[PDB]
Amino acid sequence: GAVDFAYLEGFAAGDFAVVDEVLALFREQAALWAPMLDPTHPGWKDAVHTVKGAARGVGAFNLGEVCERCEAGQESLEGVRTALDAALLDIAAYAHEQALRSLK
Repeated sequence: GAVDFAYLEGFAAGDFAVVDEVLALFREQAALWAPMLDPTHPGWKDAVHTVKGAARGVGAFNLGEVCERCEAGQESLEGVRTALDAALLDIAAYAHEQALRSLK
């Protein structure tokens, strides 16, 4: 589990409309900033900072840590990218599960 969905559900006070909103916002931020996670893109540092906060906002605590370590020179941008992949994997799957639940 990359994402602590209990954290996000608490942020939402258990309301799935708010969970759905926040997940969609995170995916939007990821789409904006992830292309900058490349040492040859001058956005990279701002991207790591922004991802770090978005991550901690939604319960992707491991991603947040990886970003903090990258800022400390202890992790690569590749490590941030693969942590971001795991958080997106989780988030997309949670959204899918909600849809499946509504169906069955």
